[PDB]
Amino acid sequence: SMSVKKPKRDDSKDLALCSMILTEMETHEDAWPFLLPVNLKLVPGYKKVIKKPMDFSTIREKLSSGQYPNLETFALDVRLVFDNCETFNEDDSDIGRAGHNMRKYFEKKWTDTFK
Repeated sequence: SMSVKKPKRDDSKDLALCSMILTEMETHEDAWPFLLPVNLKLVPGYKKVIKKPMDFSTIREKLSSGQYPNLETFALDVRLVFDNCETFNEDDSDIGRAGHNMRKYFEKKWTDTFK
């Protein structure tokens, strides 16, 4: 509360460490459904159904330009990418399985780097 603060967690490396995680996600062999924004002209149904599209290139640009206020807003966009994928793709599809694999990969890196 006013003039009463918990001890200061060092966040000075968070930007660099989120960048490194994002690099590892970008280079995973199952990243291909997620590298670029879904083409809303060529994929029927996407625009209406997926209210907040997100992809790794968009996260990379947001990260590089100071549009994440803290590491939690960064994790929320990564998770959005996989939540969108599960909303639109059957579990038993190449893209559906890709999304589950990447979400697992992310969550481990996130826990190991920050928890």
